[PDB]
Amino acid sequence: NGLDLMSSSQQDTNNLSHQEQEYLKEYCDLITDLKSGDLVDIDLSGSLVPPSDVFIDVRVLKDAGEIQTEYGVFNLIKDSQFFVRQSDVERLIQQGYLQKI
Amino acid sequence: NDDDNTEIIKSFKNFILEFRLDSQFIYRDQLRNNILVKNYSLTVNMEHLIGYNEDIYKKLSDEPSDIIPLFETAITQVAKRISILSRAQLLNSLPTFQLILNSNANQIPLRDLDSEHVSKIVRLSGIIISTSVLSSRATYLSIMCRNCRHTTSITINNFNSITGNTVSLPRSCLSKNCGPDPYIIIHESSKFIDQQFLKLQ
Amino acid sequence: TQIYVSPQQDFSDLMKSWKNERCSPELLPYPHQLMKRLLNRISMQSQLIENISMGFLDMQNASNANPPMPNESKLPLLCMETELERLKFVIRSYIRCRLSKIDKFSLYLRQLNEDENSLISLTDLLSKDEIKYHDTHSLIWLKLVNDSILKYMPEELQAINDTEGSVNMIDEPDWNKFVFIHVNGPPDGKWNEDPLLQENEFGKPCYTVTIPDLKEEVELTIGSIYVMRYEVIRDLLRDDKVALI
Amino acid sequence: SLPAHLQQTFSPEEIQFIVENEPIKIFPRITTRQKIHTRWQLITTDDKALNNMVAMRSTEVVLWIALLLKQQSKCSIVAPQWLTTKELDRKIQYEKTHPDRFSELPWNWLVLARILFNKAKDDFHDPIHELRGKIQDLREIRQIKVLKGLKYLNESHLQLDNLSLLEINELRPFITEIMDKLREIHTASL
Amino acid sequence: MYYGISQFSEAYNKILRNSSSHSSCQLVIFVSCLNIDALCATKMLSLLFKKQLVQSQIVPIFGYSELRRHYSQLDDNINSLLLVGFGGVIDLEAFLEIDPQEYVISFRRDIYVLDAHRPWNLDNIFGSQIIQCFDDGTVDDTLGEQKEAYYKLLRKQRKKQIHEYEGVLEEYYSQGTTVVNSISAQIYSLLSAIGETNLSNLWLNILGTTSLDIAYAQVYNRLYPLLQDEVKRLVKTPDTLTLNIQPDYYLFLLRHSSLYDSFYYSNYVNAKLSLWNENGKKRLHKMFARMGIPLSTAQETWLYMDHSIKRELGIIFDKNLDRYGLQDIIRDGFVRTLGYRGSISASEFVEALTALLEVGNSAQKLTNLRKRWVSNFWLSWDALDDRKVELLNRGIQLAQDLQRAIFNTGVAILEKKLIKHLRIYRLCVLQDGPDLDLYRNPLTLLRLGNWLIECCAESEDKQLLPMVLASIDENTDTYLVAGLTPRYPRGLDTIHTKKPILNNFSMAFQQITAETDAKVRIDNFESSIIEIRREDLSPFLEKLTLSGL
Ligand SMILES: [Zn+2]
Repeated sequence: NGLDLMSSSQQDTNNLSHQEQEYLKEYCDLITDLKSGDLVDIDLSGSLVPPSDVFIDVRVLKDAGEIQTEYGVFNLIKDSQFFVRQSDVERLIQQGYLQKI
Repeated sequence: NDDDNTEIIKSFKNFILEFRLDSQFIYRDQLRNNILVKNYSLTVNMEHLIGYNEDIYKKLSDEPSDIIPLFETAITQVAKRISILSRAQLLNSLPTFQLILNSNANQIPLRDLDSEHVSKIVRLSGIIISTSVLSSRATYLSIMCRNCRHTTSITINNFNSITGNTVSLPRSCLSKNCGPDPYIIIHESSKFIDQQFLKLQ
Repeated sequence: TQIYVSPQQDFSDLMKSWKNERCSPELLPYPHQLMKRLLNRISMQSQLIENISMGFLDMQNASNANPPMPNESKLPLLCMETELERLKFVIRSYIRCRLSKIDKFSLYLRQLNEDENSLISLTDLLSKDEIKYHDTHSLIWLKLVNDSILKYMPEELQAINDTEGSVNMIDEPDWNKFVFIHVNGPPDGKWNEDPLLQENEFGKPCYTVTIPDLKEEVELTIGSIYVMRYEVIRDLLRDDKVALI
Repeated sequence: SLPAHLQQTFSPEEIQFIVENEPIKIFPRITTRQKIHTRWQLITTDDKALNNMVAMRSTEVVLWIALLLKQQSKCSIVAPQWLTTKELDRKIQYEKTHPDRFSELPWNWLVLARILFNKAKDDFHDPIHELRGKIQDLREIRQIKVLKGLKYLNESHLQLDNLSLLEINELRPFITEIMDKLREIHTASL
Repeated sequence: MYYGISQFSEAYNKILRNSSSHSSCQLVIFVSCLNIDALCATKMLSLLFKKQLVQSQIVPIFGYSELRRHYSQLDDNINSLLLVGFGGVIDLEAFLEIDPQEYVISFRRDIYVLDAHRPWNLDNIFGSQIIQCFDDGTVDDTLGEQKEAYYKLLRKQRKKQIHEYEGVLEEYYSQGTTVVNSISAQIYSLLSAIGETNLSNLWLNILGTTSLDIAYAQVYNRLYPLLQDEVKRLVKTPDTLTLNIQPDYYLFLLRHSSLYDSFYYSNYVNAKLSLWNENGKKRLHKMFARMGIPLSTAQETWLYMDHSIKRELGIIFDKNLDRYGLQDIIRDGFVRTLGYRGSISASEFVEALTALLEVGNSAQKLTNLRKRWVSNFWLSWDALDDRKVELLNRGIQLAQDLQRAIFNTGVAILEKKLIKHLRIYRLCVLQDGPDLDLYRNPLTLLRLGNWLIECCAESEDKQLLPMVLASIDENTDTYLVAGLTPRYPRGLDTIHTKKPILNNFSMAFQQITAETDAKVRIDNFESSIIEIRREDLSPFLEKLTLSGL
């Protein structure tokens, strides 16, 4: 998603030259810019697996508090199972907070 | 006499072609991959054999040496069926396929083998100490006579039930007034397999 | 396009264009009007679904009243949202593939654009955001490579667009790459009015293409899958005579 | 998208998607004929059939809508004419009697079969295992014919009149690269 | 009762009226971890709610503290809450400080408690409309007198009525904690009333009902005929799924271990013939010889063991077991077969599940233990489906190992004679020994205690005394103590089965903790299991000796 995700790939990014790091920052700038224009409705950094099913089982991987969604709220209790819509949790799954697709 | 052999071969072929777990026919895929890489062999797990049917396992348990060749020729029949086109009627360089078993029965130590285990399937473990060099064994012999001078072919299976188990040479000729056994072995145009001996301690 | 018979025709054209671009070894033109219609369609459909969902929600939360009947309520909007997700996936894949392609051939298309005799202009093949992407990315990469290495290079060979000496550094697309095709025939329902197709024994209308290197002639019939090099087939593809697979 | 050269061919998921994007016949369980209610009003499918359906009458809907209704109890998928023993028998006979031409079979071969076997296990008239075995036999026979035909690979072109989707997809890279190398050699020689 | 069995479906409908939504998880379920019936009921409910596409979430908990914390974590968006396997015998309102006026709107968020323990709170039933349960059919008949006093008690001569009401309430209380019905049985009754019965539901019902054979044989014998009739009401192609009533025996993994090891480890035969010393083994060998099975043959796997004697095993047992009096080992059970995969039985499957729950994979260590328990529970849950069998073979082998370890420790206990016979209740403490780290699990400790009480019952002693068992974990320096009730011999008539033996240990523990400031921690959903300190154990025990039981 063009955010470099230093909080959670490599941890230090020290194995890259300074010129490479500023190039990476510029590319992240372009990535953020591209989806801000005519294509605002479609996230270019979304998934690439074709949507095949609507309801899937989701099992928690890391603990957090509660997270709101549209018309509801999900509480990320540690090590529980959800029966939720596919098109809601792909962002979390890419973040690594959910498992067992 | 032939009807029992045909029934047994048909049953084994049905087991090979009909066994499936989930959505996979395991043994057919094994045969395909084996034929592709020129490993003419098949591996049977005994638990699958028991689960599919128990009577075939009983027959394999009773008389192993009499039964195994039927299975090892049913395998080659199925392989010819599912690897070569009939083209509405060639090389056919497919020998008899080797059958290899695996099981998980109770181990029996060497010193516990006695007269009650004769002609039975047993499982054991030891240590290997000495290995002999390779040797040749005939499976398809071209046989020629001297007086009548006709050609014949003898097919040899490598399994022995009795100590002899060998038809040395047919008595008399095939139809004049030849000798007892006027036959010779034509060394060219014959098929040979490899054999080795091992010692266990 | 000039007008739509139906949005489903638009969807079919979009899917065919995506398939053609995925396997093509050369950057194809940009179908502006199709996505011009499609983005408006998506926005209007999203507005409608949001409006109806908000209506259900606020009639439910203003008072307990009666919950919506489970039949004819959940499944229709479920279908709408899943179809919208599917279409968004398709468009995203198409756009990302085009972005990668323009990533690969950046210098070649830039050097082509400045050519005055070249009748093809960069404006048609690319969208405006793609143009800004290309130019900004090229400048960024040139700055990086100039700072890292070219600063130490002698005056003779500092340029990264040299086309002299031993090896040229412009990656032209491989026009000869073998591709899988399916002879769809003429888009007309008559499928017999083209001045190009001929006939053989038992009818079998066919097109005759020629390869200059092999000095041969190859026959292509309707309903047959072939494996043919891309160079001899550009015109049939751009005229929608044959569809790649 | 690149993601390790995924920009040159199709993944099996994309093939499954592009196959489920196809129309099929259905046998509905419920009725939603208009009061003479919510409009379906989709954007990539004629909603007229969806709006105008009545129970126990055949109608055509796209595949994934039928699958979704089959996940609920509002559906009854009607199998095509392929998925029966007496048609597969004549098909396998045709392959056996013609050792050079692939039998006539559509692009969606074996994919609709997999999907219907996975989901619509109960609506068939034939036992599932028989059909699965016959389909496996067809797969093996066509695989053998493909290996036989692949022996000769001209540098000019080739004709594969009756290959299905997955069979082309799996073989695309090897064939393409081999002919590319051969063409490069020939062109370099001149 | 609040919800009779004749109205369960109505409550189901209520859920659909309140929780069935599009983009809002409006139903959360709490499950009593470390219990089999709760797991079976949860699986049935998960399948049912996956059918109608009702979004949901499953939450495992271990102790009342976690219940309180997670309830505090809840949000008002949750219209309906489920609790299964606990929370019956305590007042949740006094527990979770529910304000009835806060939730009235109706009372908004409904909570469904579903448990089986019979000494369950009277106020929690008759005083609250926010809390609402599924009676098994107990209030309509048994509580026909207790509710009158509560209704009355919710001019100087009227004190007699107050005294009578107080006496009635006291008489109702001060009783042991028992279980008289299975959760899965009620769930399957609801399923049958609806019309969604199938083979998976029947299998889960059978598992739930047969998990109680060890401790509640009376309940098992009451519930068996319904299962038999239901399974009667409902060429070997590779898709066959057969459920059968085949004879089966009280044998530890008969169809996966050798017959010799099966007899050797079977708890009933152990109790009947004292196999922990030499005479037991001698009698076992005599039994095998008189049967006629060779000692080399009987030590082979059940698959490869001889077919003829496999067929004749029933007749062999019938003709031989009478002399040793073990004929109570033969019973009728259920067998499930899936094509060519093999055969399995309910007892073997539940033992595998129990072992998988036991083994898998100060305050901080306690939290780590309580979280690995939940992880093991979820692993056992995933093991249920038919697409996985590598999570069942492992369970079977671990069950073998755990039974071996339990037998090895029990023989040492009975050899050292650590069982001290006091005036009221027997006592034994595992001060030192091997493999003590395993017994930190309450279910493992209960298994050990079940074997011990079986052994004690199968003797010439004519005294039925409660048993107290303790362990030690040097890391925490605490004693884990569990109270066990006596059990009648299994081969006993039903006339001397008027009432099951109750359990007063929870009441005794709570009274002692209320009257003295011991350093205990009573947080297990099973109220008969507590944790105590090493220095605090002995005086505490003295108190328990001197207190009225
Ligand atoms: Zn002769």
